[PDB]
Amino acid sequence: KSFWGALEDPARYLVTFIAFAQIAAMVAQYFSPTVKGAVILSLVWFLYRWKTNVITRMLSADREKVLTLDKVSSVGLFAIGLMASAEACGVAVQSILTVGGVGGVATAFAARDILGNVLSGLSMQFSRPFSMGDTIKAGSVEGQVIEMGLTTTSLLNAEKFPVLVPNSLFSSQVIVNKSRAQWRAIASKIPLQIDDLDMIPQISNEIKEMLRSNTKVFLGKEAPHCYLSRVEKSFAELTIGCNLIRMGKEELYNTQQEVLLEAVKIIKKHGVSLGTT
Amino acid sequence: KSFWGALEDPARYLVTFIAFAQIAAMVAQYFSPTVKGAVILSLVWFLYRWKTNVITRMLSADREKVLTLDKVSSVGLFAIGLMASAEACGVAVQSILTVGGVGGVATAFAARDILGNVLSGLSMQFSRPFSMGDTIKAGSVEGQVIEMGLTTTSLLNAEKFPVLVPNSLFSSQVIVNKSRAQWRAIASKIPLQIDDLDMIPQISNEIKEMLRSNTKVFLGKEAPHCYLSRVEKSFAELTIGCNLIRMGKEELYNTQQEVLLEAVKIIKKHGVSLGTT
Amino acid sequence: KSFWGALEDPARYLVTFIAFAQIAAMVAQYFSPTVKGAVILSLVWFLYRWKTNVITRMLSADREKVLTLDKVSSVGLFAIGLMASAEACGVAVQSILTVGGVGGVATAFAARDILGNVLSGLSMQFSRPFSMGDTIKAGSVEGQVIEMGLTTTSLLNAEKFPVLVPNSLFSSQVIVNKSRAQWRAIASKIPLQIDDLDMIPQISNEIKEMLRSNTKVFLGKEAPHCYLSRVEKSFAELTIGCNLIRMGKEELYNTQQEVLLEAVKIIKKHGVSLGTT
Amino acid sequence: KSFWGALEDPARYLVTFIAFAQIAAMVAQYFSPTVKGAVILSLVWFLYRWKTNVITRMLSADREKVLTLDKVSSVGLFAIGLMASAEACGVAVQSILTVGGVGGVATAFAARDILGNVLSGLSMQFSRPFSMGDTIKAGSVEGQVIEMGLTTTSLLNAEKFPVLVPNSLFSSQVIVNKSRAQWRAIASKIPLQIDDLDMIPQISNEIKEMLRSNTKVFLGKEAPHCYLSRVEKSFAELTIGCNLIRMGKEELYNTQQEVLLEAVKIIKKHGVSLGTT
Amino acid sequence: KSFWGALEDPARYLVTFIAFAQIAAMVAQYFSPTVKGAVILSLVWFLYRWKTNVITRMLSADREKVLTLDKVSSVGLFAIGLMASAEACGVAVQSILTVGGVGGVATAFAARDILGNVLSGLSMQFSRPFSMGDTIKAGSVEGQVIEMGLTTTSLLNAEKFPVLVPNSLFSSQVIVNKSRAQWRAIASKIPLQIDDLDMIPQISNEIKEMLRSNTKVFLGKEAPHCYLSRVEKSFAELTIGCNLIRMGKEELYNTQQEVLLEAVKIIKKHGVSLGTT
Amino acid sequence: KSFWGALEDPARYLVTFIAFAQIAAMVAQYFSPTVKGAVILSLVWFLYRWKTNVITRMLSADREKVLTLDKVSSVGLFAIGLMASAEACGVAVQSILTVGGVGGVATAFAARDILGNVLSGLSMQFSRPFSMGDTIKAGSVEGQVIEMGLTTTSLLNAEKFPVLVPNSLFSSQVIVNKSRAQWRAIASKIPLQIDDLDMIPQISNEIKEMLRSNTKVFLGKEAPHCYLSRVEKSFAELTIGCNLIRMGKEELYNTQQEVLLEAVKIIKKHGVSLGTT
Amino acid sequence: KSFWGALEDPARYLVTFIAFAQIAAMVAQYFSPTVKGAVILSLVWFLYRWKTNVITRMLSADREKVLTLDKVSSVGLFAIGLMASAEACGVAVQSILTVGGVGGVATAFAARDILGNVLSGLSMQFSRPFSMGDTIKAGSVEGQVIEMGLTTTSLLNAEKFPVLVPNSLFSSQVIVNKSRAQWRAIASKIPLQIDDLDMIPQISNEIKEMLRSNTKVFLGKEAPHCYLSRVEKSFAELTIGCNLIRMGKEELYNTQQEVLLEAVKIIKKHGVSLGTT
Repeated sequence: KSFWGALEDPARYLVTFIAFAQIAAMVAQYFSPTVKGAVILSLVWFLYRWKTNVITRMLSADREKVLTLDKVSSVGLFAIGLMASAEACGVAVQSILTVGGVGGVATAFAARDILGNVLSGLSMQFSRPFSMGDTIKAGSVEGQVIEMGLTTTSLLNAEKFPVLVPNSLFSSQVIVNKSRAQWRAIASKIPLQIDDLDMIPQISNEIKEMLRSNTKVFLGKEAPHCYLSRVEKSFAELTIGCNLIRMGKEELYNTQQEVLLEAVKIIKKHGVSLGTT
Repeated sequence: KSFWGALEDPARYLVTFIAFAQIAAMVAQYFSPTVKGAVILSLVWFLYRWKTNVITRMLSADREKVLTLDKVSSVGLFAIGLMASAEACGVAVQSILTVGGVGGVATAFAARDILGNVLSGLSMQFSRPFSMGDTIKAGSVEGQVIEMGLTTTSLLNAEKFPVLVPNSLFSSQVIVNKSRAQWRAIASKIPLQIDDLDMIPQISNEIKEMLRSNTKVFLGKEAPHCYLSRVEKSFAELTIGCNLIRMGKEELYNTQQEVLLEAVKIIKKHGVSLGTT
Repeated sequence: KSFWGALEDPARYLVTFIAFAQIAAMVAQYFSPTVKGAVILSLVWFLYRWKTNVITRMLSADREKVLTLDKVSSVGLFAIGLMASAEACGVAVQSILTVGGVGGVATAFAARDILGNVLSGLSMQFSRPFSMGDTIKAGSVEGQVIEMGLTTTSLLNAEKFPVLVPNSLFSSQVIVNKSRAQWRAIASKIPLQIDDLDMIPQISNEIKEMLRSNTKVFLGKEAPHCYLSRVEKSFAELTIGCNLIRMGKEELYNTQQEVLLEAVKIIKKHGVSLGTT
Repeated sequence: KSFWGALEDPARYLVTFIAFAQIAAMVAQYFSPTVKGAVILSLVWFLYRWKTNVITRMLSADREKVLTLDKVSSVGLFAIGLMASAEACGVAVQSILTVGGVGGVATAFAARDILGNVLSGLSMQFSRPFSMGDTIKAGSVEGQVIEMGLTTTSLLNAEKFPVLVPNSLFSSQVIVNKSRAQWRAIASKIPLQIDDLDMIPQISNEIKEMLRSNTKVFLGKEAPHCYLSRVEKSFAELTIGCNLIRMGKEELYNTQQEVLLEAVKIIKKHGVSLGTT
Repeated sequence: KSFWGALEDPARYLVTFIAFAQIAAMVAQYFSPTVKGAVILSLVWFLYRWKTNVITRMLSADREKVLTLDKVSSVGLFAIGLMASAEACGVAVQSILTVGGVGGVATAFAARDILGNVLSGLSMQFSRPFSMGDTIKAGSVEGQVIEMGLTTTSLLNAEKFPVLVPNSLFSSQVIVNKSRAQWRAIASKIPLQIDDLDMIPQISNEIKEMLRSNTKVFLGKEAPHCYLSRVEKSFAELTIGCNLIRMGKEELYNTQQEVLLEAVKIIKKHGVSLGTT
Repeated sequence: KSFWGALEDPARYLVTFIAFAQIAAMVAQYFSPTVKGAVILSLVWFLYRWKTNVITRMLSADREKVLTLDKVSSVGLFAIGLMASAEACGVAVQSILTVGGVGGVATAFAARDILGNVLSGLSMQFSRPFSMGDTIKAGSVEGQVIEMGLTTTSLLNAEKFPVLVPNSLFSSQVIVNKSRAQWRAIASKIPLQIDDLDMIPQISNEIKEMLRSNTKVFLGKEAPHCYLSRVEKSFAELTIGCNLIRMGKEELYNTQQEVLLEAVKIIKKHGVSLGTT
Repeated sequence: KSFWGALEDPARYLVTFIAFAQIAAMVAQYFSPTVKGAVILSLVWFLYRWKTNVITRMLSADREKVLTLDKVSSVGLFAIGLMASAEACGVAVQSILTVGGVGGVATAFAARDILGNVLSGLSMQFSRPFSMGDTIKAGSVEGQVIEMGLTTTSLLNAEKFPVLVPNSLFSSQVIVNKSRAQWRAIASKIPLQIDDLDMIPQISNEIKEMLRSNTKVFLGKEAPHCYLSRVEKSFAELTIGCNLIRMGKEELYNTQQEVLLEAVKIIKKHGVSLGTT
């Protein structure tokens, strides 16, 4: 019915048997082998009893999980029970133990991925690299964290599909956390159709001025830049860039578009025109 | 005929032999080695009997599977039977045990893929990453789940061919579940042939308005966007995007086409024309 | 001459020697070491006899295979015979056993590919992923199965060359079976030179109608689609697709060509013309 | 309450039990097995006591970390306690020890990544390859170091997102330290539309002169170069380059732009014009 | 001088020593250790004698191979001789045996490639994937087999250079045998400049007729095909293909050219012209 | 204070204890276990003393390195001290030894990279592949050697940044030494716009003559070449090349430019003009 | 001074000590442990003496190599000496042996590359794949062999830089030997601007005739070919090829240029002109 009975039946059987053997030998002397064999067989029987009542108990309340557990647990204890009494009796100890050992690391290397996922899940619960809702990018996958488990994490990628990442990928690869950034950084390239480069400096400086007198820019770490990155026949390329304050994602788009339009306005104000890549 | 006879013949032979040896020694004292050898040889014979009857029993009802099982099982017990009585007799114990051990992990590393498939099949029956009929994408393969087994899953890919994926690929790679998405997300790029960028803001805003007053859009998480992503000589590129409600797959196509046509309509309404990439 | 003599010579020699030793000790007491050494050396001699007669017997009936087997078997039993009597005599047991053990897993890791091929061949005879004549695609190779063995499969690829695939590639990679498909799926893209997109809907719908009133289409799972996938200056791209009934391979080509011609006919009927990618 | 009680309860119980057993045997002789079993069980109980009070003590002051530690520590000592008394009692020693050993290296190979991160963190604290604030580039990631830990380093990449690099990537890959450079090096390519190559030498030499009479160049290691790298129909390509003094990052941009403009000025002074790639 | 003397000197020394020790102990009792030490040292000396005589014998007839063999064999027996008498004497048995064991698998993993080549050479002599003169393609290499060895195969590639392929590449990769094909297969694509697609069917059918009334085609498995694979503005693409009978390599070229010219003739007969990709 | 005291305190304690035990047993006989336990515990205490004195001594003179060493050394000896007295006392020997062994190779495989770096550093100090100042190229990295250590080498790459290469990359990859070359080799391709190929031979020969009558060419190994590599409509491509004497890096550029200009001069002298790729 | 003294001091000390102990026990009986400890410590001292004398002897004649050897040898014998007397004394045998064993395979896997290089160097001295001066191509590297060692080979690549290839790359990759070819093979493609393909056969045949009546062609294996590989609007592509006799490298260039010019001559003789790819 419970653990109490599952113990008190084998315990009483074992005490009965050893008390029998004691007065079977006192009034040919293999008390130790028989007693050890009885102890081994009795608790093999006891955990069989305990296993059955446990997986009968939660079947008395996620169902195929329970018999998957039942069958896996039955195989496991069949294995150990066979090993243990083969060792208690003394018949073919090293042979059966060698078979069991090679089966064990067969299973132990075949299960390196499940174990990797579990151990990496624990390591992640220690050093939290992200939390629920953060937009992360792990190697090839990218999205919003929607579920954190022990063997897998669940993301929502750019097409708004739920992705399932095994947790052993967060220990061998870098993780980008797009939700902990304190300032953003934009950079673009504008092509110019220009032959009188004598006004590339002026334009450049003016654009930088525009980027410094613009709200939503961050002048704390790096200054806005706009330099000539390559030149060609009636062609030039300006590389613009700056840092922006911590903003949302529609405001980032609006700021990018606004900076681009103001830069093109400054460019066309000096009589220059855009080029063609 | 059954397990009963397959046990009662070797058991009676063994009891006969040990009872013979007892009065062969009472009225030179190697009772233990001979008794252990008899026990080992008798149950080697007993499982041979049990194996033969079991694979004769289901041959008396998927046939080449049965003798594949028969031959594999015969090799396995030949191996263990040889190890066990070489150990019971005492002749060349460590030599034969070392040979058997190196053969065992030869086989145990050669079989890492079959074991990986089986263990990953079990791990998947615990943490269900998909179910029958879901459209998944695992690494390089993509399709509808049509069969779930213990060592392989079966998909139906985009050309409507049945693919057979070994289950050890669902533990080391990410799984995209295209059937559990609750809202979709579309994004496109429209090129414009425009020289007066002074009307890029207006157009943009109007398009966003259109995307918000459109049924089948989802205004719960992110707002529709339409920003200028790059500019060029009489050329510009608008990046449009939005989220859509949970819809089928022909309605997704219809909505994409409709959004694209309405956007081009708004663009041409402002006197702008499409560009050429 | 046979197994009978190959056993009855060493067996009689061994019985003679042990009977000699018994009355050599009865009328200095190392009966066990000498008897075990005699047993080990006698059956080493017996399997040497058995090996020679077996590979002389099938040489008395695929010939270089036989002496390859002869030499490999001679090396193997030289190894085990050396290990076993070094252990029976008692001279340098652990040294020679360690040498033999490191040689054994040297050989056991060097032979991981042959063992992988054999074990995967067996695993495939259990879970049949294809049969003789099927057109499969395994990773990088594609063709018709023309031979199925235990360590290799033989295909006939697209240039009609016989390919030889090691069977360990069918356990780590996905297998596409192009001969078990129950319906096909075609998809194409048509470019249009169009400036009045006001007739992209009509055209689209008409094409879909054509794809539904066409025999050899399969309306069981997905409906035919034809949507606008991208637009450009006097340019548009229609993505067409449908499912087809289970048909041959020349009928698939004919149906593709027919669908394409009918679609272009519908397109040109509305005054539109094809574009240029 | 503390370590003192957690030791003095099991120590007094053990001393009581051994003193009982001594006069239980003096006035059947298995003093050693029972005493060793008592010692093993007593300190198993003692560290259980010590573990509970330690993880109750820092729960009496970063909380889910504490019970993660509690559960992991409970599993670990359950394992060792089971192994140790199975060995003290003598029941199924080698079987349980083999099970524990295969579980141990299952866990020891599954945890190769966490251990790699920790050991590489230590190795890095010995041979410091960078310090806080340096701009490094490790394999595929690049940014400013913002945090140095034992299992992970934290960078700030080019988009100003915090990246989390596992420390086992700094032992197998090269590390570029962009903050310890003592002089910079710029190089560019200018295309020329020229048919009279008789003035390619002159131009070249003049440009080099310009690069040597420019402040912010470093004439310590290599001389400025400007050579003809390939020629074509009315086309040529000059490859320019030089070293610059240790400067900031906006001054590097300004110097690049200035050198490029001066070079194009020299080129157009000789009646040559820029070409088109 | 020979094996006879190389045995009869150590054998007589050993018999002399054991006969001395017997009457040294009969008229302090460590007969077994000294006798085992003498046996070990004597045959260590005997194989040293045998090794020297053998590699002096074939030096008395490919010379640097002989002393490479001499030095390697001297190192090997120095190793085993040291292990064996350290074990015979009894001084530091487990220490020296552990050193020797870690050296052994250091060497046994360092030599995985040579062993792989040898074992794969044997596996190939069993399942012959090609023979001398066949034109094979193994992974990245392609050519005519000009030599088959035990650790390497020799090919003659397309530039007519001798390539040396390690035999461990024929067990992990697919092998294409271009000399066992029984029929060939050609396929080409012809672009058409056509606006009246109403004659794409006719042309197609006519071409197929041509491919069936052509000798050197194989109508046993698949029928000749010619279908429209994609269409464009005044552009179309016909995909032609057929099977050819088993022919040489200049006849294959001639047949390809002939089929192509006849197809273009049929195309231009219907007033169509070739297009431009 | 020093090693002398750190030894003479535990040595005197141990001698005192063994002298006590001797007359505690002479006037119950477990002299060996207690004496071995005392010896083990005493030198565990002695190296603890020695370790503390050593890492206190160099803290009395690169500081965080010292306590990193202190903590690592404390963990290591805690481990060995626990193993050694668990083995001396006799309580749970095999259990604790198995735990320690699986921890040991966990650490021994986790530290394969640090050990690889150290061993490869030693191997490099034996077979010197480069020296300080040489310009090497190892796999993906290239630059001037500026520091050679035991676990890492330091380079200065093309952008003049200090790179840090782990020394285990110089044992698995090829190393190009650009500072030990004794002659250089240049090669270029010139396109020609030519329709009368009847003067391709002449031009070619003339160019080769020019390359042989040029100082700074090396006529020791290979002769200068200039051949027609491919032809096209009013287009041809000459492939030129030669060897140059051992020269600097600005002289190499000057020689390349000079050879190119002289070749174009010869080409235009024959009425030919350059083509357009 | 030499090996004689380095042996005769420890040998005389050991004989003195054992002779002392014999009459210390004859007139408490631990002769075996003390004698074995003395033997172990004495030869530990003897090889220390021998090591110092040897690396002092070649320091009395490539110097940093000598102390690198000295320190490595001192560490190694410190290790073995510690293991051996810990085993001779009997204090913490299995603990120290386990530590030494895990250190040993840590070192034995960390040194897999050096051992791979050495073993592959030996394997190459057996099966010589090239010799000094041959032009080989191993995987990604190509050049003339200028030095052959035991752990590395030295090449001279196409830029005439000395490359250093680890010898473990010649056992896992294919080796192309460009110096053992007995005939060469050239192949080119000529584009034609042709609309009347009725003269593609004639031209083709004529070209083949030219290739057969040309000296320096090899008509032993394959015949010269020239076939139409693809056609297009006023465009065609002829694929030409043949085998050439064994010639140098400037004669190969001359023959290529000559064949190309003669082919273009034949082409233009038939009124055809070259096309434009």
